[PDB]
Amino acid sequence: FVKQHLCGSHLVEALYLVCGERGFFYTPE
Amino acid sequence: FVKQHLCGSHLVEALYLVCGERGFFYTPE
Amino acid sequence: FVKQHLCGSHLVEALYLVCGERGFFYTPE
Amino acid sequence: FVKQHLCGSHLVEALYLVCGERGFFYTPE
Amino acid sequence: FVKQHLCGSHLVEALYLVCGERGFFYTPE
Amino acid sequence: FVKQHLCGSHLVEALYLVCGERGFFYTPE
Amino acid sequence: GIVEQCCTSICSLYQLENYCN
Amino acid sequence: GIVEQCCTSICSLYQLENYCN
Amino acid sequence: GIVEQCCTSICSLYQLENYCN
Amino acid sequence: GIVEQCCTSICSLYQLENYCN
Amino acid sequence: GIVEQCCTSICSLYQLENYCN
Amino acid sequence: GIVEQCCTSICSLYQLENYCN
Ligand SMILES: [Zn+2]
Ligand SMILES: [Zn+2]
Repeated sequence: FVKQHLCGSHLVEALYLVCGERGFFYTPE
Repeated sequence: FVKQHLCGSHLVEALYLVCGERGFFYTPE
Repeated sequence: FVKQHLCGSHLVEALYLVCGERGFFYTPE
Repeated sequence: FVKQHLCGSHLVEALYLVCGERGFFYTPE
Repeated sequence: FVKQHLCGSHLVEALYLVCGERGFFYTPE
Repeated sequence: FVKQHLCGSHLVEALYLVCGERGFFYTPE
Repeated sequence: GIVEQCCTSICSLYQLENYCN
Repeated sequence: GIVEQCCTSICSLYQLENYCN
Repeated sequence: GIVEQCCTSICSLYQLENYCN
Repeated sequence: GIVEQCCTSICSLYQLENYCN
Repeated sequence: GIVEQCCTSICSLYQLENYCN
Repeated sequence: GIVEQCCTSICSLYQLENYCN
């Protein structure tokens, strides 16, 4: 796939596309 | 704050708006 | 809630989450 | 320009694309 | 309509609003 | 990668995430 | 109103301009 | 869970705070 | 106003409530 | 086509790659 | 092309019509 | 971590799989 440059809400949308209703964790450090 | 139906991508976008740098967990069903 | 840094369309999405089908005004100066 | 069903978040995103710095009012129902 | 400043995914959302289920081509150079 | 229903705006956003600078074609129905 | 015109019915970006300031 | 509370039922941004770290 | 504030500074969701119909 | 494969049916990001240039 | 124009400059919705199928 | 990486550098969709439940 292309590599990603994802900031802010755009990374949460990408995690929804990768994980969907499996669920995921959004975990800034 | 209005109560509304928030689902799928729009629900995790809402979690990003309310939690931000705190992070969140999206663990449906 | 976390404070917000919202530019462009991201603030209209946040106003939809806060107001929903109550409606809202998007009013740049 | 295609005619399509635009609802909820997607309808106010469309209002942002067409009105931008003019602003808009979203006053449903 | 207002002129547009659209980067990344925001231009694909604008092409969906202009073309919808007609379909479109997203064609970076 | 989860399999999920991707439709309309969300489907072309997904095409943008996977194809990016390659471009894509969205030619439904 | 705007929901009947653009959500339950269909509209294009021209009818949207009606709700610009 | 969160789908029943906010998607099939309705919730506001206050109930969302329940799923913040 | 709020549109400028939230983009050049920070704003709160409690401020956006003021723009509801 | 892509609607039957990914919207009415389900698909993952691998089938999406089929519609990349 | 249009992808670059709209991001480094400005573009119009009338230009994007050219990319419809 | 991943949130910072994807915004200041680049990240891959294979890395995001690690954050699924
Ligand atoms: Zn949607
Ligand atoms: Zn953005």
